[PDB]
Amino acid sequence: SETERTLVIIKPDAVVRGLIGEIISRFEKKGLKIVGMKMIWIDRELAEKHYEEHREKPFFKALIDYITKTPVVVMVLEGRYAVEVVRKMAGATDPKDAAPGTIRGDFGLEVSDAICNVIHASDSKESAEREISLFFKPEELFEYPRAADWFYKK
Amino acid sequence: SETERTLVIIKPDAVVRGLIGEIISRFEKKGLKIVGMKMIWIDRELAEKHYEEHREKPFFKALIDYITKTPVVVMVLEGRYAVEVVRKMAGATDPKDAAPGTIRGDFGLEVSDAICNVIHASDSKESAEREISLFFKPEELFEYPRAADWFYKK
Amino acid sequence: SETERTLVIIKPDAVVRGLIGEIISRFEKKGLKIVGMKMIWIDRELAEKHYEEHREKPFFKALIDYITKTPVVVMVLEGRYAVEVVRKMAGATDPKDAAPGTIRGDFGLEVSDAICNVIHASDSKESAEREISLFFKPEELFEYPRAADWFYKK
Amino acid sequence: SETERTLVIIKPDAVVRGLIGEIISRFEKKGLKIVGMKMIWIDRELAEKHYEEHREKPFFKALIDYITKTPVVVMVLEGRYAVEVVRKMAGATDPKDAAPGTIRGDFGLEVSDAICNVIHASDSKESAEREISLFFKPEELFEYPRAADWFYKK
Amino acid sequence: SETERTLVIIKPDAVVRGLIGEIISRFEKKGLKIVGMKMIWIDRELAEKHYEEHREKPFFKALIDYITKTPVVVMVLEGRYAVEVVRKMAGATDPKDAAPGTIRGDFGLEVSDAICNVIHASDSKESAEREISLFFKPEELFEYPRAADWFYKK
Amino acid sequence: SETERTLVIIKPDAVVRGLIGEIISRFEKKGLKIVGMKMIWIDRELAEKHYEEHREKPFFKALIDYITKTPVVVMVLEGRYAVEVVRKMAGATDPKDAAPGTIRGDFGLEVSDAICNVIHASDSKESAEREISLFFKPEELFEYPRAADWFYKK
Ligand SMILES: Nc1ncnc2c1ncn2[C@@H]1O[C@H](COP(=O)(O)O)[C@@H](O)[C@H]1O
Ligand SMILES: Nc1ncnc2c1ncn2[C@@H]1O[C@H](COP(=O)(O)O)[C@@H](O)[C@H]1O
Ligand SMILES: Nc1ncnc2c1ncn2[C@@H]1O[C@H](COP(=O)(O)O)[C@@H](O)[C@H]1O
Ligand SMILES: Nc1ncnc2c1ncn2[C@@H]1O[C@H](COP(=O)(O)O)[C@@H](O)[C@H]1O
Ligand SMILES: Nc1ncnc2c1ncn2[C@@H]1O[C@H](COP(=O)(O)O)[C@@H](O)[C@H]1O
Ligand SMILES: Nc1ncnc2c1ncn2[C@@H]1O[C@H](COP(=O)(O)O)[C@@H](O)[C@H]1O
Ligand SMILES: [Cl-]
Ligand SMILES: [Cl-]
Ligand SMILES: [Cl-]
Ligand SMILES: [Cl-]
Ligand SMILES: [Cl-]
Ligand SMILES: [Cl-]
Repeated sequence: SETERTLVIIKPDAVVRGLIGEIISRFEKKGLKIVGMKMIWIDRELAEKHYEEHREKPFFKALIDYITKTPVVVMVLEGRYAVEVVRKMAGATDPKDAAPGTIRGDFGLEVSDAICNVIHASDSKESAEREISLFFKPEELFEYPRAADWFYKK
Repeated sequence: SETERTLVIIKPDAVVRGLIGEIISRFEKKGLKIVGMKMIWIDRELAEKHYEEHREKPFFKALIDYITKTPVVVMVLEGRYAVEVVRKMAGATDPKDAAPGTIRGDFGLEVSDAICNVIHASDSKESAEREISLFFKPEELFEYPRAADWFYKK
Repeated sequence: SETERTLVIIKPDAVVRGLIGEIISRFEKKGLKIVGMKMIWIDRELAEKHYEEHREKPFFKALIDYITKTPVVVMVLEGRYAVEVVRKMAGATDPKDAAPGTIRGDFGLEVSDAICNVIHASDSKESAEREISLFFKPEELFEYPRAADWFYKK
Repeated sequence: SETERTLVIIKPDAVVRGLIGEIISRFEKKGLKIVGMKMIWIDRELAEKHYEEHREKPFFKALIDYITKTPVVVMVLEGRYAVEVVRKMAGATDPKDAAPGTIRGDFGLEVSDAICNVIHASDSKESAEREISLFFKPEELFEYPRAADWFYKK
Repeated sequence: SETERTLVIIKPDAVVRGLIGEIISRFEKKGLKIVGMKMIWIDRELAEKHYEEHREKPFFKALIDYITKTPVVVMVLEGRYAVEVVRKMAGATDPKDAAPGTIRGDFGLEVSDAICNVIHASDSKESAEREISLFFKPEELFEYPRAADWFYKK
Repeated sequence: SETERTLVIIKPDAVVRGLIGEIISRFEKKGLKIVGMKMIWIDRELAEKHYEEHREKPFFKALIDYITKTPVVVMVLEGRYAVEVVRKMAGATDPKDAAPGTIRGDFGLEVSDAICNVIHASDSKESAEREISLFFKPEELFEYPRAADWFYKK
């Protein structure tokens, strides 16, 4: 199947700036389905598991400080090629390089000790599966119809 | 303190229509703070507890069918006189009577066996406290700063 | 049935100002269905038939000049109590008196010899039936499903 | 002259999802002029004439089923280099590959047996002339001033 | 003439929250013309002159502290019955009482020692003339055409 | 420091079309800070100083006629790598070539004797310093906190 699930984290900078709704709307308007979502305040150990691949990189600690600064909204988006699509929608890692039209391109720019970039998006299907399991239990993910689902029945 | 918390449920009709983000944005833009939020699928037992006061009213069964139709997003909003303010933003119970500019006035109209009206908003501080405790555990509610909080320091 | 059809004319001032899309979106977002629509350039004869009830009123000539100034978009909206709902969304006849949130309240203000007010909305089911028949042939009106129609199945 | 006319079809997926207004607004905001527009329900024979160049391609029938699934809105846009400009605004054929900011990039993703992609846009001046004639009679196209036309007088 | 000019001050809370553009857009969309505008940082002397009528009221000191907290944007709007129209668009003095759809109703809520309410709007033609002369020199106010001005030629 | 200041001119075509607010909002939403702004009607000599680098180019006079056609809004934006960022946000010089998502890509297209392109953005730090000094005195530029500034403290 082409339908995939990916993890998105609306980071502290977006939450603090009141951009939760605007970000979610971009995904809904694209046709992506929110199958799981919740506001949580990530603890350092959970944050380090999420970013375990960067544990030896210079920006690691600053990244942990940043992602755990305030509560965030973690959500699982489902849809055709969702992983690559959401990555495209997010834009370049550093918002200053992100193209206008992308989430980081339109909303991000300023940085702290960390490169604040509005949201996190799984980089691959493998990472998505791992990340989703880190933040969500199966009972927190749902299968339900969005309004236009019937239109695409093959 | 004038600051209070109220419960909002983004109902199945809003979730199915992809209006989660637009609704959240209206609250964020107003200055209200999201201190708790999660997508859940309410079962009949939980639904009947939430609407226990209407247990004997005619529209009860249809109301339970409606609120449990698909997952919903339950969220807690915090702010100055949040309870009455959110009710004002919501608009008339039946969307056809809701004024343009309100959530129900701009997004609602069509009904099923139930009067589908986009969101639920606690009708009082007493109801808010009861409803918040019904859907959220204390650890799921947070105290953190929104960008402009410092501006209002009294 | 509570479902009805009403006629809306996006007037010359709205067409010239590039507000066709924004007006249509307000109706779509409300849940109303566009069952007919076309851009036409009304001539004096057709205009006088549409406004036949004002044939003797003072503002008649200026009203005809206004509605025939440039092409307009005539459209038929279908929905629960569509006639009164659309009138409510339109706002006060003179835009200066229209409430913020309404179409006239948000988009209208300036006037010519005529009280330019962005759109026309049938004032009753009787007027709607007459107006729809004046601008549309039966084959130009359609019955089809909007995405969320299934949700409201009674 | 650099002024051209191109044909746009707001496809069934966009109509069903209630995106007619949002799409039209993008063209109006760009400065393009709507010189013709109407909601019609395309018949199979007309659809096959429109897509005659793909009659021998594997996806042909699915394309006909898709474009005739529900009514659509056909419109003619006029403006400087309108053909190439509207094509750029539409984005990649498959919405998953379309850049954020484009119509397909922001609104499309899910597919049926056909690659549902929100709108159709003439691919060349030659195709535009042919397509416009297929859906519109000369009496349905208009020459009138948009608000800012005077500003660009050379 | 029904045309008049009124003074609007986009207050510190709106500037700090990044709402300058959204506020200006509401006036532009209504059809009002910006004939003067500038970002300035009001000192106590200028602030007290502007609010001279409240010199003896209880909230005076806090009001001066508020309006001089950060730079503001002062602007002059011109249009049909602009004074009362802008007051209508602004909404109730205390944002919690302001109706959804109005500027204060959609953007304001939280308060400091002062009733932060997003913008200031002249309360009468007499006040407008005084306020405009206080903040602007004649050479900073312009007479020019907005795109659709020609449409309203009487 | 990475923080820079750049000059933006909302050109006559944007002012006439009522796009001042929408343009400003894009900068505010990106996180850029407006440290100076005012509506002025540029005189030919000032315009020629601003565009002194093009004095010998064929389109020079038409450019002067265009930039001095009606009042404009000049503003100084401050932020991380502001010069290159604002240039990216503006898009290609000729709006027809500008990517959807950029200011010129979304709002520009039509041209007069001059290539009307909505806004001007300094092309380099050197040009920015020179251009800012041409339109602003030091007393017209301010240092103040935007809501989220504290979040990025390093
Ligand atoms: N230099 C950096 N500073 C702060 N965070 C970073 C930096 N580089 C990468 N990150 C974080 O790691 C994520 C993935 O980066 P990458 O795997 O290189 O695409 C980025 O989206 C940020 O969340
Ligand atoms: N008359 C009614 N008919 C159907 N549903 C209703 C009615 N009144 C209230 N409800 C439902 O119960 C909710 C709360 O009503 P209330 O107790 O008046 O605040 C409404 O938002 C609807 O979801
Ligand atoms: N007093 C008036 N002055 C000028 N035009 C009017 C007036 N009343 C109504 N109209 C025009 O006639 C339309 C329908 O009016 P009504 O019959 O009151 O629904 C209004 O939307 C205007 O286009
Ligand atoms: N694989 C496909 N499935 C469904 N429709 C397609 C497909 N390929 C092309 N189309 C349709 O044909 C149009 C033109 O495609 P093309 O000429 O290759 O740019 C597309 O915009 C669709 O409307
Ligand atoms: N009761 C009040 N408490 C605090 N501030 C007020 C009050 N009334 C008015 N103000 C401030 O003075 C401004 C003008 O008030 P007004 O004279 O009623 O038009 C209001 O917009 C507030 O900025
Ligand atoms: N052909 C042209 N016609 C009108 N204005 C132009 C033209 N070329 C350049 N300009 C103006 O000069 C600015 C800078 O152009 P450039 O330095 O080539 O990037 C453009 O953004 C316009 O403001
Ligand atoms: Cl990018
Ligand atoms: Cl209401
Ligand atoms: Cl009204
Ligand atoms: Cl693309
Ligand atoms: Cl109000
Ligand atoms: Cl570009």
